[PDB]
Amino acid sequence: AKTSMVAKQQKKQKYAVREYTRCERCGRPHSVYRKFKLCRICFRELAYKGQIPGVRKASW
Amino acid sequence: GQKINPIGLRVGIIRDWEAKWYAEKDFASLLHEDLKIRKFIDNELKEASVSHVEIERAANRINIAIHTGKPGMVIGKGGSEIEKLRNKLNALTDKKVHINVIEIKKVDLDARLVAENIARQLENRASFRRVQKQAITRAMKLGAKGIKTQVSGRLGGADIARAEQYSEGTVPLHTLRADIDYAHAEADTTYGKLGVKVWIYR
Amino acid sequence: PRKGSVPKRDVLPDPIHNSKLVTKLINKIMLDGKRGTAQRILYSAFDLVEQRSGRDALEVFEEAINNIMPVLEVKARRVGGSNYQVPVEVRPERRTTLGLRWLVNYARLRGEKTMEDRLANEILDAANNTGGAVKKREDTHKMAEANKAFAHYRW
Amino acid sequence: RVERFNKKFGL
Amino acid sequence: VEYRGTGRRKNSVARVRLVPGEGNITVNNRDVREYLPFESLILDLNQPFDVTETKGNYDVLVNVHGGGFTGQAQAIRHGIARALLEADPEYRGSLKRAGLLTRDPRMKERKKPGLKAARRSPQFSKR
Amino acid sequence: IRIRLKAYDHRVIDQSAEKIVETAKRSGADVSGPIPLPTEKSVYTIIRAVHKYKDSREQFEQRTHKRLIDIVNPTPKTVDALMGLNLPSGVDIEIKL
Amino acid sequence: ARSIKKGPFVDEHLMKKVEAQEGSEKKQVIKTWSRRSTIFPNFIGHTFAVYDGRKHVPVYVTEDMVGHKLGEFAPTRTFKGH
RNA sequence: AAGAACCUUACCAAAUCUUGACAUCCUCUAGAGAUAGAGGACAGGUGGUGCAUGGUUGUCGUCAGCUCGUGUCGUGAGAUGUUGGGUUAAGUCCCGCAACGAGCGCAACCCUUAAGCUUAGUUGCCAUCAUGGGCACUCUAAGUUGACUGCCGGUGACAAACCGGAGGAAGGUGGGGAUGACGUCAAAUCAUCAUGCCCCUUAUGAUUUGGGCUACACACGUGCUACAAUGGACAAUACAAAGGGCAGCGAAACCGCGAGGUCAAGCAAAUCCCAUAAAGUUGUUCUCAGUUCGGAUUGUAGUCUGCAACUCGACUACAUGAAGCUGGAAUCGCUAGUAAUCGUAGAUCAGCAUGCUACGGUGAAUACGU
Ligand SMILES: [Zn+2]
Repeated sequence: AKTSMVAKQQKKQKYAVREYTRCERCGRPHSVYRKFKLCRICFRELAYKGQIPGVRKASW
Repeated sequence: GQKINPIGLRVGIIRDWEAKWYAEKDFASLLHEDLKIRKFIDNELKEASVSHVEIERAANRINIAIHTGKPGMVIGKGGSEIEKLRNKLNALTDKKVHINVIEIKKVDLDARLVAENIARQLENRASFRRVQKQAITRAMKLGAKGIKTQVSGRLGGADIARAEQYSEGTVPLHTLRADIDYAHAEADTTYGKLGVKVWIYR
Repeated sequence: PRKGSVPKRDVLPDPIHNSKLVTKLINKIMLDGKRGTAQRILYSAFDLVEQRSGRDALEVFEEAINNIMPVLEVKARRVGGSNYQVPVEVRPERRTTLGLRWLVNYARLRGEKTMEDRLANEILDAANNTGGAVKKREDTHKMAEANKAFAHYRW
Repeated sequence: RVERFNKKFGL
Repeated sequence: VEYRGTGRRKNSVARVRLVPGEGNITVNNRDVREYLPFESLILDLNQPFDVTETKGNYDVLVNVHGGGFTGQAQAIRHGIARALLEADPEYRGSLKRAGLLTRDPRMKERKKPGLKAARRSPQFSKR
Repeated sequence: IRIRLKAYDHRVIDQSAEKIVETAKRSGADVSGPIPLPTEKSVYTIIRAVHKYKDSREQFEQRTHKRLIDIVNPTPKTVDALMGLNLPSGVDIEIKL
Repeated sequence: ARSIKKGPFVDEHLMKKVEAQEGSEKKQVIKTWSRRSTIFPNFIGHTFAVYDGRKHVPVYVTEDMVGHKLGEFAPTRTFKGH
């Protein structure tokens, strides 16, 4: 589990098919954006406080 | 999961982000740069009364504004410790300019400072009905149009967890143009985690 | 619905024959949302029939929707051990909805090839009180006769 | 089989 | 001596240019009966011309953009009629009784989440 | 002479643009009024639930507004205001000379 | 599969220990994991011990195997019937 | 789960490790490979209990509710207010009344849509002219107009409201969104995260190769493809929007029956590229047969990405030609530009979608009533 698997992902692995993203706040593999490096929990938990520039909700 | 985080209904509408800067590329570096430092004022100034931090960029240098409801403590006589943080952050891989201390006076009308004169009075084992009934009680005298409060969990040991909310005045959550504050906190104790949520209207 | 009532939607005439009984027959012919391939079938069966019979195209079609106009019909209630089918009289604008789908779904039930002429052999047989569509204002017209007894259970 | 292999490649 | 008018319908925008002349309608370098594929649309986009009773007096000269054949054959008819209350604005009593100066606001609807469409729910089984 | 304006909010992209175009109208030179260009909306729907509930989602977004400004007569003293850095910390200007 | 312009793929050590007894007396079974390498004509006569996950199961390479992979001939799943 | 060949990976077997794979303080050579030979204070756990928590979340349900102060009534529990005559989408409003007021909801303030008007004219637009030149037309987006039962008839004197009418682009909370009260279910989550209590600590921790989640007598939930003539096939020919794009979109040319290959302009993009929209329309044709329908299942020979498509990826060529003729008992969605069909586009992503979140073209049928 975590704190063993994240310190083997900040480590350049052999073949570059092998860079899975894995979020850089909490460590979660699992649903992770590239423009943010922030999974679906943390985008909503940070874009609510207001510390992610230019983001609001959408009501179109 | 019933209702909606009054900062979240109200950014864009009448609120403004605490990161006012622009990037297309380098957004994944320029964002996690800030979390990297914002979580360093959240253990460096843990024992002072800060309630916001902004992070404003221009031409490869930053401009921070800590809001520090208790200044004097944060600065030091003759600015002797407002710079001691400045040489502490420049090891965040740049020169990190312009720390700027603004002071809040009515210090009980802030959902972040109020929330924690409650949350730190429960880890010293006060009653949970007078820690809150005395901040609905300080904050209408100062002028609020309505305050509301709530603690939640294993209240006083009791092996079953409840939520105990006191309230006062008008706190119209659904109206959009009205500006309402809020902040969680959480006390940690011999029993687990408490949930202090404060909501101030004025 | 409970709150009241509403309008319908009022369609403007055909380019050619200058009735709204041939725009409301394409909407019975159209399907899946394709008014292209429904206006072959409806102008190629006024002139696939106009040959067969030497009067106008629109008086042998409009007598082909007035043998089919059911004048009575059955609606239902319950009793508590039976459920009786009452016979009610039909409004003057519902006889025009049913005649125009008792004529277009009694055409996919026909053994011709291309539905230019199923619709063409069904507007010329139905013009002589016969066949498919125009027994069905006769299926539907004994049931309002057999049930002539239960009329007092009406609304 | 053996011949097919060499033919496809070059061996 | 040409009149002017824009009419919209459903994401089509068509600019129409009434002139003095005889019955004929050109749209985007083409004769509209090459433009429009049904005889259903070329009957009512000259609906304005039979409400005011000036059946043949104008050559039309349209410019179109957006949409498909209905919404362009129908943004037009809101040009023919919003370029003819501009010639004799006192025509305006009767071209508005046939309901011809409405823009017709009925556009295409958002898709909603957890529904398969605007208004189409997924299939419900309870057990 | 071709310059570009960007920002996530429009409040400081006209407070900036039509603030300093008459920093060019100060001296002898006239500039095209700011031309708005097509702005973009990005949108990201995520799951509200920390666990098993699709069908309850939440949407957010982030825009970027764009603005055009071009002047028609540069002097030796109409680009020496190039470093008039007074734009309010969010905007991002594009100069290509 | 692989291509015309790429070759066959053999795992770089399944050849060296096979072209190391090029001219030798006998054939002892070769201890492998590389189920993924193709079979050349060179192997014809060998009996490799491939890996099906828990045991090295042996098969002897013949001349109708000469376009296949090493692990098409070693089951991974076990299923006797229901 | 918004991307399982390795990794992910939390399970399996072998090969291995002991202050540790992460904090803190003191080029050759054996090998499947990690790895080797050269040149202690302590970490840690995706272990346990969601019936010990905090945070977040569904649900009834956008349903019209859920109460409080102070007064009165009652021996008390409690009541009143909140009922009643009316009306409203609405405890929404009037009137009455031992209540008089107030809070949370309701509506409105927020977006995006449907008409305009000033400011502005590149990349957009092309009227008046032979793309030079223009800001008209329309587009882009800031400001600001606009919709309130204002007005006007007549049923109501409970008094609100209700039906109709005329200026209007739109008329009666315009259309759609965000917005989810008090509580209910000891609902879901200790596995994204944090954590009280209890466990393990030469392992229940750590590193590799390979296997597994892709297993198949079977029963269920969501979809997709069709059973053709309103169709197949193969030719000419039009008309959208909404979005993505740097060690990434990738044109024109050439080569290939085809997936695609080699060269390579331009574009950090209203300019350039992805990008043909497919339905549609004009035609030749086939003529009711498990068929030229339908495209499963296989053998073959290939193309791409990747250390590698063997277990176990998408595509294309040729051959193969499966059940299927419109569905038993019962069951589901949808009240308008919606249902139905038709195509495009995004996030995950080396590679892989019939799934999810979006987008526009064509576009019906019915609602008597209760
Ligand atoms: Zn996370």
